[PDB]
Amino acid sequence: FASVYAWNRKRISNCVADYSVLYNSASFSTFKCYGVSPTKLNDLCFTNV
Amino acid sequence: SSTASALGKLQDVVNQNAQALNTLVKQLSSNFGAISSVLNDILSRLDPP
Repeated sequence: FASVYAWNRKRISNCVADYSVLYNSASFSTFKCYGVSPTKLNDLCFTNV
Repeated sequence: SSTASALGKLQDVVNQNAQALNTLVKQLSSNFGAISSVLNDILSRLDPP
């Protein structure tokens, strides 16, 4: 991964993903998410990422 | 018959009432400093706190 001065940006769209499969496994970092509550992310269908 | 606008009082009363009602129903769509103008989205996207 590049440096902070050259942070890498990418687009995620046209797929079908899930977040609970990543959320339950307390392995990657630590979740603190504004706006949408982390547990309710799966049920809604925002446009893209 | 031929001359109109001879009933200004009644028309003024009706227009005042209709305009007040329309302003009241239009005020429902404002944001009031929240993050959305509709409560269904708020309850389906946020946390109780």
